[PDB]
Amino acid sequence: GTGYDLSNSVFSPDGRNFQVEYAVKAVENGTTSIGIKCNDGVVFAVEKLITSKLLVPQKNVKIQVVDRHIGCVYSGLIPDGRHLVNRGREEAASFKKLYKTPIPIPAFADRLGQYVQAHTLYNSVRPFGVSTIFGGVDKN
Amino acid sequence: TQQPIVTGTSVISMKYDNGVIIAADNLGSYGSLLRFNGVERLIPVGDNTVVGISGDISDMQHIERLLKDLVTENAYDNPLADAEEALEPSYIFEYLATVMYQRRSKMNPLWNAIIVAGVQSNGDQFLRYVNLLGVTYSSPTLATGFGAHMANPLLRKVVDRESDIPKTTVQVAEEAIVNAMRVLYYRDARSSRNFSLAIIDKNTGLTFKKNLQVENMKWDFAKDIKGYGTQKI
Ligand SMILES: *[C@@H]1[C@H]2C3=C(C)C(=O)C(O)=C2[C@@H]2O[C@H](CC[C@H](C)/C=C(\C)C[C@@H](C)C[C@H](C)[C@]1(O)O3)[C@H](C)[C@H](O)[C@H]2C
Repeated sequence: GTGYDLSNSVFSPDGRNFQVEYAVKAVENGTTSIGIKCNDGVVFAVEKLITSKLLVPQKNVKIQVVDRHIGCVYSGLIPDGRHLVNRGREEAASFKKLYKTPIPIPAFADRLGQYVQAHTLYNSVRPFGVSTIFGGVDKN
Repeated sequence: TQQPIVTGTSVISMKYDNGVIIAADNLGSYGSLLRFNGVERLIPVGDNTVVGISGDISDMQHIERLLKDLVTENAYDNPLADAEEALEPSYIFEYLATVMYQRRSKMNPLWNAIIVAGVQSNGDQFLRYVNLLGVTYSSPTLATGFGAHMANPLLRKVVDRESDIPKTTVQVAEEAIVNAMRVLYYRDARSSRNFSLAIIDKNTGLTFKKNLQVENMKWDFAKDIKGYGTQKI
């Protein structure tokens, strides 16, 4: 018997979390987005599909700022991405509140990392349907 | 329920034909100890707004960090942050005023008198006051603490009702403001010679002058004063 894939935090007998693997499928199905690191910064870019002439050009911005120095872009379920970014924004505010300095990008990466991991621990949540490219410049 | 510890004295301000001026000295007093000497109490927010703060300095610093956060937050998912959707002085004011009144309602005030000065996007001058009680008011001139008693009378000589605003220039407003800092330094035991001043002008933008000094101080007559009544030498 199987059904190891019906429920978020279940290990399959080869040790895999099928729900996460299916969340990847929603990502793969998304618009392409990318990031390139240059030698003093980073660049983010993304493909936005024009479903129709009716979309106002320039207006449905996909890339998001966190704090003042972090950019994130993502492919997959767009609302999931926003929710990730709302969390990132709380997470950087808190860090800045307590420590005065703006959040270092490695620190910030782990904050998103832990939160997204959290959503693979329980069957009462679903995993994120995005992959996020993100980064910026910090004290080093 | 608290008590101010490190404090800033008057913030004074007025409006002129094309904008607002606002000034505050650089001292953080600790009761009667003139403790700190490079304290900035004018907070620029965006290119159209200065927030002048008196009262408790710890609370000042807290308001300062709130204001940074407003700028961050307004920037988020906002392609028009540097254009039509910038922070207006009126928005920054309603925000502070809400905070001040909520904190008085919880019996735990931010111990300050604040003046928001700036220019609205349509060019209109903005000058409004809020304090630890959440009490708010506007006037062509506005001053806090000691300034209300000594600066207002002089600033009101220059701009006395609304119709004086179109008649009054930056040169004349700045003159009046600078003059008032001089008078406040003469008689306020919690004031400093050093001050910051800011002009927010609908054409020329925000001008922020640091490290000003009270000029042209009359002290000569002091040599002819002996005794307290009957003494001769
Ligand atoms: C001289 C002002 C003054 C105050 C607080 C005041 O009550 C008063 O009556 C005077 C008078 O000002 C006259 C000029 C008025 C004009 C609008 C102001 C000018 C040119 C410059 C300001 C910086 C002057 C202050 C408001 C003042 O220092 O405080 C005359 C000069 C009168 O001689 C004088 C009594």
